[PDB]
Amino acid sequence: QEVEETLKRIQSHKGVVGTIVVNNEGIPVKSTLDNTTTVQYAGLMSQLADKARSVVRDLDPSNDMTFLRVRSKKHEIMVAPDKDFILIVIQNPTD
Amino acid sequence: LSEEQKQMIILSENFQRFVVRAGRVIERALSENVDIYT
Repeated sequence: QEVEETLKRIQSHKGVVGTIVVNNEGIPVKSTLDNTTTVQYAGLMSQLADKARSVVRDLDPSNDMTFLRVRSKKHEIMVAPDKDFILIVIQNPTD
Repeated sequence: LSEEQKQMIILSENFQRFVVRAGRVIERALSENVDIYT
């Protein structure tokens, strides 16, 4: 399997551009992008996910963020952060 | 970090089941952003 057959099922969703998995540390695990780039996203997104999760935590300590997504003009990035790993996917909206 | 290690994780039950969680969570977002019926 379900892992390889799911990680790929995403990569081929209509409009998906890239997909990356990281860990708490911000270290890329598997990733469908050129590695020098895949570095960028991991670093930044991990930071973003921290701040956000932290923001969510300060608005309320009994709450934890489950899902975050920032939309640009060019595309949307989403990020599902889950304790030790976080899944980034860039998609190309339509909208 | 290292090579063989990425492997060990990829084949864990920590990750195998995390990828399926995030997976499902996302797969909704993914189809909101896009008309799959067109």
